[PDB]
This record gives sequence, structure tokens and C-alpha cells, in this order.
Amino acid sequence: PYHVWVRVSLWVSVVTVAALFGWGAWQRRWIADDGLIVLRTVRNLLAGNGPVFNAGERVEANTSTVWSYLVTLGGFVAGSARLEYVALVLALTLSVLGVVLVMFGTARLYAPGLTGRRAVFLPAGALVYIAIPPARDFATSGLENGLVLAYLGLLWWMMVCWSQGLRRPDGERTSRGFDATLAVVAGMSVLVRPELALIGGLALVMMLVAAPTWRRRLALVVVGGLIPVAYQIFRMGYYGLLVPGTALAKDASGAKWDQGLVYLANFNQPYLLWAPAVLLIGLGLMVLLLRGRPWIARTVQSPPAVVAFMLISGLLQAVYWIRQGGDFMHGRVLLTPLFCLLAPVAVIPLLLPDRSRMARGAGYLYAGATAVLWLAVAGWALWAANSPGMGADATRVTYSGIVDERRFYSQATGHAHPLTAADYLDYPRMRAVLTAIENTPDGALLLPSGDYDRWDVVPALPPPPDVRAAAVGGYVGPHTVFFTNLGMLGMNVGLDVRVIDQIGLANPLAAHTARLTDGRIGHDKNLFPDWAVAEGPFLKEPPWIPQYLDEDWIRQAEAALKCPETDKVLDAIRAPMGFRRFLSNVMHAAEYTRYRIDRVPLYELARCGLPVPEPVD
Amino acid sequence: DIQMTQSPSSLSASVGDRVTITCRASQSVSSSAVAWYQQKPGKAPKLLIYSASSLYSGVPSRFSGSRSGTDFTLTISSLQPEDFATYYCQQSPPYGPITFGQGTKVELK
Amino acid sequence: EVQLVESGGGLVQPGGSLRLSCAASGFNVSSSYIHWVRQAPGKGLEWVASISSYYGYTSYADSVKGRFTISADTSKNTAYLQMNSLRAEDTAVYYCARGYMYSHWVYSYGAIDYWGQGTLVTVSSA
Ligand SMILES: CCCCCCCC/C=C/CCCCCCCC(=O)O[C@H](COC(=O)CCCCCCCCCCCCCCC)COP(=O)(O)OCCN
Repeated sequence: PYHVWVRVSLWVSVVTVAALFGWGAWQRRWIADDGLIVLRTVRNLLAGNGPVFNAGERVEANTSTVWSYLVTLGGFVAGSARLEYVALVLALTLSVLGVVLVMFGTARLYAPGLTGRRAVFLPAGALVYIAIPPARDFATSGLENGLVLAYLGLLWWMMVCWSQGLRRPDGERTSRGFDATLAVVAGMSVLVRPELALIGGLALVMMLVAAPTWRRRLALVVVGGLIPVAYQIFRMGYYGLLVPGTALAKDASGAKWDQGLVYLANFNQPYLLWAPAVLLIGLGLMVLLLRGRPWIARTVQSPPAVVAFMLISGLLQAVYWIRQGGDFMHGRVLLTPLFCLLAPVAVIPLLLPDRSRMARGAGYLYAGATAVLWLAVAGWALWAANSPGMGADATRVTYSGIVDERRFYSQATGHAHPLTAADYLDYPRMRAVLTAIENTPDGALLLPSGDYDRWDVVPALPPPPDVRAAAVGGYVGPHTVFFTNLGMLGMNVGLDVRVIDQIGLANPLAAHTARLTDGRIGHDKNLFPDWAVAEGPFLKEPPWIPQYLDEDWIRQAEAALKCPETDKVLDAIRAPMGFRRFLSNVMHAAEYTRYRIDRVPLYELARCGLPVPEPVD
Repeated sequence: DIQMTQSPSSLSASVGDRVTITCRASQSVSSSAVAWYQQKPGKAPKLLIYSASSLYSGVPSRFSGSRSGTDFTLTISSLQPEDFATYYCQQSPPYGPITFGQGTKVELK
Repeated sequence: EVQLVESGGGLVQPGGSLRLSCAASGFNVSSSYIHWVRQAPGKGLEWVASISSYYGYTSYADSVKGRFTISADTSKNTAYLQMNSLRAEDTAVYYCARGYMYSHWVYSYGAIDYWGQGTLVTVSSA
């Protein structure tokens, strides 16, 4: 509801950004290894087995709870058996929608002060974000980044409208339906990502401040958090824990500020991120002076408050991620704070100053500085788009674990755009596993071999008579694979083959182990293969096992596995589900969550209080 | 506890002779991870034999090892003047503790 | 070339503390086993402690189990050994060494490949 040039300008700018961003995300097509882990859970859920990684166990492997079910719905609607295309389409659409939403939300912030004026809208903070090459790397992978972008854009627009909605129509701020919708949207943040709660919850607090009475506060708090409470109850009843389990596997001991600073420097130095920040701060502090240099309830619901809320949210997210320790990818975890910090300057107005503040030649010089600053920002973006990137250090393991994943997997395979699971069959140990499985009708345990790029085989116990014969379509024994990269194996082997890792993403035994040494980020807490041999229907004697395994350790682990307290936790996720199982799992989730075991079997025996088995000799 | 008894403690040999050193354990040695080392006075040890029957990279062919049940043996044929040092037998499981033996010394006459 | 450079050592009062360091070149400490071995004057060899960063495993001898401490700083490729309550019979030349690993995965043969030069520590005094 403003003048014609203001209406058209904004529109064209938006279109431009969208187009470019789309192109920038089509020339870099790939799917990550971590993106193929969601698809196995989706396949299990569409097969009638439930939200699990393996059919016989109830283990949570996805930390989004919304991306997984959205992809499940998409794969249910689409009758095609390919799920990578669903993920590609959804990620692209969500990223573009989020950028459009944030631009439209920022325009309404400046709209009220442009009444009866001639001005234009120019894209400032939207171009900067899409100029960064890692932003276009992760705009199309199998992760949930686009979902985060869309959620943040919607929340920003709704909060701006809520802050500006104060007009006192009938002694009330806004309508009740809008308040309920905003409360539900704010409460829905913990499901999307856990650390995002600090954003959404903050918004909720503001609403609770502005309510006139206690009745409205109770209504808002009840409406806001119904769905997260229901899902928490379901998770406690079904999985027997208070947390997804991947967070349970890590056993933190404190802050790591030095690694976070190293990660921040590594992110900054390819692209020189300080110059756009300085220029955008200059533009922001310059645009405010033209508008003019110049109880708690009125103050909280004001346009000045939402800007501070967004900036504080961005700073808090950055501090949390820096204290955590960073990541082993180039720029993955520092994009959400960057998106949050650039929201208030996503689009800027350019206009001739009023006659009542500066006369004639003083207004002709105020627009020139704004134009020159915008031109400098555009030049920086154009330069930084065509940047080589991290450099010739993203293909090996250096002193730090940070690496560029897209080029790593492009050279690991032989494809410039690895998009499907058939493209990942060219990994060095991928074609051999199929033949290894096909050559063992009675089943086996597969381990990496230290001499070549094939697999070592540990056979299983043969079936007894009258059980081998009573089989449908022949008899197939149990197959288990022990490895570190799960997505490529999980999307290839099949739904009746058990795929386990060592850190504890899908291994319930390795997630209950304690920590002794810090080591490298993410590649520091690995379980011995002797534990894997100990549990499973496989042989345990030297004529059938490789020479780098210790049989005394195998016997000690086998004897330690019969602890009464370990048995309860094991059957919490393996016994058939019913009503009493749901109730017992709800009552004992807290104590199951805070349970730890020791890596070395002898010390475990010592802790539990069980006798030591005699030497095999 | 695993203990290794190395014998003899001092050998007198001349140039171009055959030298045999025997290291003996007590319990099961199914690991078969016995390794042999060489150390000259004032220096760090050098690896010669690993897995009790395998010869390391760069080591001359004069050195050999054999597993006679619980007994282990090192063999040198036609020693050269640059072979007079002190030797050690070592045992270790895949993760378990390292155990050494009492060194032997060879002289020249 | 693979190198192992050792530093930190000297005279200490009985009941004192002294730390040891070892810098590695040519390989990553995150995929190999590191051992500490000492040699008392006129004596044989003796294993002290070991560490594996890939597995989070740490092991000590029975004589120095509660008083010594071995760690690793993968950011600088360095290994450490803290020594506390140093009784007078802890004087020897201390060596750092690397294990002989399999080529295609993280397994060990049970032997030692490369030995450092050594750094003597005198724990007597007066
Ligand atoms: C950067 C990290 C910050 C962390 C620390 C928290 C700081 C919190 C401070 C912010 C609160 C005060 C400043 C914001 C309020 C400005 C006024 C405002 O929003 O008003 C509105 C003005 O229009 C706007 O939306 C423009 C205001 C924001 C412009 C500055 C943009 C900030 C972002 C720039 C810095 C980030 C760039 C660097 C990127 C890494 C209209 O409201 P109104 O109806 O006129 O009523 C208010 C009377 N003028």
C-alpha cells in the first residue's frame, strides 16, 4: 500500500536474487554421505518396520524429526523408488522460499516510514549471503539447511507483523488467531533443531511479558508447547531415552575455545568476511540518521525490540557453536548465525532526503554516499563469487580435521555430480561387499582388511537340522557389516542386513561408553572389533578369526555382557512393544539415559563384580 | 604376568661363524608377536625380525628367526665385523603390555 | 622423513614433578600407537606407557600406574608424559617410539618401528 516505484522495484529485485541463487545451486549438485542416512530410515518406515535404522532395534538416528517425516511424505506421494530426487527438489524449494520470505519480511520493516516519498529498494544482505560459495554448496545437499532457512524467514516476517500490529482496535494488540498461530510457530522450534530452541523460546518470553493478565499467559504457554510435549512422551515410551542417542554417544568434558577460534579463522580467511560487515554496519548506521535521531509492555512490543532480538539470537548461536568446538567441515555450522545477523539489512531503501531536515545540496550528497557504499558491496560480492575456495588442503588429513566434503567425495568417486547411491559404488570398498555377501549363503561378519581393499570374513554358527529345512525360498544366514561410513552401505546392502558403526550413531553398545582421551573432533571414540565379535552368532576361536584380534578380550567381553543392569537397557529397545513396555520405558528413561560402561572388558568385569574367565591356553 | 628368559648372556664368536640365540617364554604365546632388536653402545635399537618368522625391510638376509613351540630362536650365519651388538627379545599382544628380555652380548675372539 | 624429537629433562628433587614432550613429523599421531620406554644405567629395556587416539585407549605399567600420565595433542602432533612424585629410583634414559601398523587399516603387528634419540631424567638430588 505505497507508491508505484516502491512496489515495482522491490519485486524485480526479489526475482533477480531468486534466479541467481537457483542457478548457483544447480551447477553444484551432490548428496552427502550424511544425507543417505535419512533415506534408510525413510525406507524402513515406508516398508512397515517403523522409524528405525535396523529392523530389530529401536534406535533414533535422525536429529531433525521434521525433515525425516517431510521426506517420508514426499516419498509416499511419489511412487518412484528413488528418494534422492525428492530430497534434491525439497531442499532447493525450501532454500529459495526462505530467501524470498526474509526479503519480504524486511521490506515491511521500512515500509511505514516511506509514506508519501519517492524511493527504491536495493538488495544488500541477500546478495552477500548467496555470494558465498559454501552457502551454495549446502543449499542442495541431503541436509535440513533449507528447512531452517524457511522456518527462520517465516518467524522473522511474523514477528515483524506482530511488533507493528499495535493499533488498539478494541483495547487489544492483535487478533486471537494470530496470537495462537505465532505461539505454535514459536514452540515448534525445538523439533526442527534443538539448539534453535534458544531462539524460539526467547520469542515466547516476549509474548508472556506483553499479556495483560495471568489467564492469557497460561493460555499462551499451554498452546505453545503441546506438540513438543507429546513427541517427548512418545520418544520416552518408544526409544527408552531422553535424547536421540547421537548426543548420548559423545561424552563432553568442557569447553574447547581454541578449536572454535581455529574453525572461525579457517572460515574467514578464504573470503575476507570483515569488509562486507564493516560496509553494512556503515550503511545501517547511515540510514538511521535520516529517519531522525530520536511502560514495559509497550516497550517490548515495538519495532526496535525485534531487531535487537534477531541480533542477540545470532550472537548467541555463534557463541554456542564456537564454544562447542566447531566442525570438521569447511563452513557448515556457521551459516545460520550469518543468516540471522544479515536479516535487518536484507534490503535497503534509497531516497532523497526531506526538505525539513537538509536543504538542497545537503540532500544531493546524502544519496551519493549510499550509492557508493552499495556499489562497493556489490563489487565485493562479484569478486567473492568466483573464489577458488579453501585451497589445496581439502583432500588430506592435516593438523586440523577441517576438510571440504564436496570436492573430497568428488575425487573419491569419479563423478562431478554424485547424486544417487549408484554413483557411490565407485568408492574403493563398495563393489567387493556385494560379492562378499553373495558368496556367504549362511551369513558372516564383515570387517575391513588391513592388507588390501577387500573384506575379512568371520563365519556364523551353522543352523541345526529341522530348522534349515523349514525355510521359505531357501535359508539365508545372518549378515553383519562393521564399518564407519553408513549411508553408502545402508542405501545399497538391503533391509535385512545389519549395518553398524563404531562411534555410536547406530550402535547402542558404543553410545554407553565413557571417555578417557580428547583426540580429534569426531574421530576419537571408536570401539574395538572384539566387542562386535563377542555379541553376535559368530565363531570365536583362532582357527576362524583374523590374527589382529585377541581371544581373551573376546571371552572377557562375552562374560561381561551378562550384567543384570546391561540386560535391562538392552531389552528396553529389543523386546516386543506393548502397553506395559511403554509404561516401563517411560518410568525408567531417566536412569537409562545416565548409564555408562567401560571400554576395556577386564575393568568392566572389575566394576560389575563378576569373576574373570580362565585363560584359553 | 608373562616372563621371557633369554639365554645365553655372552657369546664369544669370530668372523664367519654361526650364532644362535634362544628366548623362552612361560605361558601361551599364541600371539606369535615375538620381535628381535639390535642396539649398539650409545644408540637406539633397530628392528630386525617381526612376527617371529618375518624379516623387516632393509635388513640383510643373514638374519633369521624360528618358532620351536614355546622356544624362539634367532640365527646369524657368517657374521661380519659390523654385527657385534646387544640383542633383545620382545613379546606383545595386539593391545596388551610390552615385555622385553635380558639382552645378550657378542664379542670377538 | 619420519622424525621424533624429544625435550624436557634434568635434575628434580625426590617427590618432584617434570613433564616430557615429543614432536612427530611425517605421520599423524591420530592413526598410530605411541609408546614410552626407558633404560636405567647398566640395565635393559622397560616399557612405561602407551596411547591410542583412534580408540581412546591408554595403558600403564604396574610400577608407574598411579603416578604417571600420558596424553596427546593432535593439533600440534605432540605426545606428553607427566611424571609426579618422582622417587629416586626413577632415573633413566626415556625413549619415545612408534608402532608398526597395517597398511590399509588401523591394526598393529605388536612391534615398534622408529625409536627416538632419548632424553635422560635424573630424579635424585642433593
Ligand atoms: C550486530 C550484533 C548485535 C548484538 C548485540 C545486540 C544489539 C541490539 C541492538 C539493537 C536495538 C537498537 C537498534 C535497532 C532499532 C532501530 C529502530 C527500528 O528498528 O525501527 C525501524 C527502522 O527500520 C528498520 O528496520 C531499520 C533498523 C535497523 C537498521 C540496522 C540493521 C542492523 C544490521 C546491521 C549490522 C549487521 C551487518 C554485519 C553482518 C555480519 C522502524 O521502526 P519505527 O516504526 O520507526 O519505530 C522505531 C522508531 N524509529
